[PDB]
Amino acid sequence: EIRVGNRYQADITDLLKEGEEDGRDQSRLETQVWEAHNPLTDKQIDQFLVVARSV
Amino acid sequence: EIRVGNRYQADITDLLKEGEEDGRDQSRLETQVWEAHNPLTDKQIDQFLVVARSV
Repeated sequence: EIRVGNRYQADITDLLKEGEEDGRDQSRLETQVWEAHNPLTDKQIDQFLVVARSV
Repeated sequence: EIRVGNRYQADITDLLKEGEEDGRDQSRLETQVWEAHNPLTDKQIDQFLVVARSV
């Protein structure tokens, strides 16, 4: 059975004004581990992986 | 015994004039295999050698 009431539904978060800002610190939420747009080519990454393996 | 004569001594090569040039093609005489003034440091070369070994 699906229920209705304050103790079931979520309070809907109001859309921010064009002047209002969400106030969310992105470093507290994530930390990047691989950028997808690199100066490197597939070959070079592949090559590096071989090297990382050899070491 | 040490000998004297045309068949023993070398013909002495005359000193070149300030205008004269020796005319010697250096590529026919040598080909370089390691420059001693590199943008690299001992550490990096050492490191590369380890890598060359691992591969």
